[PDB]
Formats: sequence, structure tokens, C-alpha cells
Amino acid sequence: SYRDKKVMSIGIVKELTGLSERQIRYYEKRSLLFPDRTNTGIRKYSFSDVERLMDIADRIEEGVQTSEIRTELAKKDEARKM
Amino acid sequence: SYRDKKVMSIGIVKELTGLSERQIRYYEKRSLLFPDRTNTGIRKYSFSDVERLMDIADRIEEGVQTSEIRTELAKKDEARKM
DNA sequence: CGTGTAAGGAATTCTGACACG
DNA sequence: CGTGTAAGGAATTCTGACACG
Repeated sequence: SYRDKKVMSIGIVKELTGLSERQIRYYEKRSLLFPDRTNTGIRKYSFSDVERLMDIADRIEEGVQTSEIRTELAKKDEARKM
Repeated sequence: SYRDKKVMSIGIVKELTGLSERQIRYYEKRSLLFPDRTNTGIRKYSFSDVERLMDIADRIEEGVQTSEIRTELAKKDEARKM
């Protein structure tokens, strides 16, 4: 159950994903991932979010807009619940 | 492999374990766990360290000195490698 | 449209110490 | 011996903006 527990701040994610804080916080602004937040506002990510970020980055490179990606991901969640 | 990846700063550990930063940093000073460190000195813990902390706290409550605990844990590592 | 940067501040962690015991 | 606290500073994150495009 460790995979989905939100426990690592943005700095760690930046390293694990090789992405800038600008990119990471933006994808979230595009509703591509929903990190948790501490009462003091610091964003908390889980290992699952770390991978989600790598998928987003992959599609971004392949010249894909967040919207398209946002849809792709949406389709993947309904099936997971099945 | 998420279980052992060092990714969460002391604040998160404090919450997950209900232990004070004083206790956590001390157990490490007693060589009861070895957190990673970022180049900027911030300590990094893994889910495995989180559990290790709960075992330490458990024995501490049962009136056990870190030394004894340190030994108990030592014995558990050799067997794991087997 | 995705992303880089400088800006000012708010919250986090770190270390060594004094304390009691 | 394990742990609480105040102290001063160093590093982290957050947000909104200007930029190009």
C-alpha cells in the first residue's frame, strides 16, 4: 500500500522524475494529478503520483497537450475500478 | 521496492509515527536506523525506516535501552540476508 | 501553451545546548 | 538516559508575475 501513500514533498519528486517544479506544479494545475497538502500548504506526493508524472512527461514529449493526456488518464481510472 | 526507498523528510515521519523529531533523530544517533541525506543535509526516510521506528518505540515503552534494541535489530538483519 | 526566472515571504529542518535525572 | 525547549541560521516550498510564443 506504500505505492499510493502521499509522503514526499516536491523536491524529492523533482529528483525522482527529473522534472522541474514548474512542470510538476503545472501538470497538477491541469488536473493531471492530485497531490495531498499539509496544513501548512506543502504538497505531498505518493510513489503512484511519481509514475503518473513520468507518463505525463512521456506524452508531453510526444507532442501531446495536457487536455489529451488528461483524457487518456481519465480513461485509465474507470478501468482500474473494474 | 517502494518500501525501502528513502523519500520522506522528518516531518512526514513525525506524523506517520507519532514520534517527536527529538526522539527520531536520537534513535538514529544511537544507530538504530540510518536515514539518507540530501546534499543540503535534510534527512530522508523510507517506509521501511518508518516501521523500524515503530519497533524501536515499542521496545522503548517496554523499558528497553537503545543498546538492547540496537542488538535486537542487529540480529534481525543477518537473518534477513539468509 | 508549456516552462523558465526573479521576488518576497512562510514553513521546515539542522545542530548544539541547557535541563532533569 | 531519553526527551523537551528555546536559538539562530540554512534550505524548501508556495504563489503570482513577466516572458516567448
